[PDB]
Amino acid sequence: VSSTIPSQTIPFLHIQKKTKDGWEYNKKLSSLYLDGLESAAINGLTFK
Amino acid sequence: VSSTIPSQTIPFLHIQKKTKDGWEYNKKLSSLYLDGLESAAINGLTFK
Repeated sequence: VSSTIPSQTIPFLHIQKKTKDGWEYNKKLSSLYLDGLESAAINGLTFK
Repeated sequence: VSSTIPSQTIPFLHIQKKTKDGWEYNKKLSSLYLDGLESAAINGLTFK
């Protein structure tokens, strides 16, 4: 679903990174989080 | 002294404005504050 994130739009759920200006949306971390969410939705998420 | 603020450099003392991204340096408000400080240094500042 990260590839399906549209260009220039910030997803509704997103991981922010810290920079000199402050916290800002990070495409890479948001990609990782959204892919994890997709895997949790399809295969499930384990907490053993 | 505001005119003597160098271009593209943020003064050591400066007023920030609020924007969608957060608090950021504002040339206009920093100009006003620095001019007030210059006047306080030269002529003095009153609190009557």
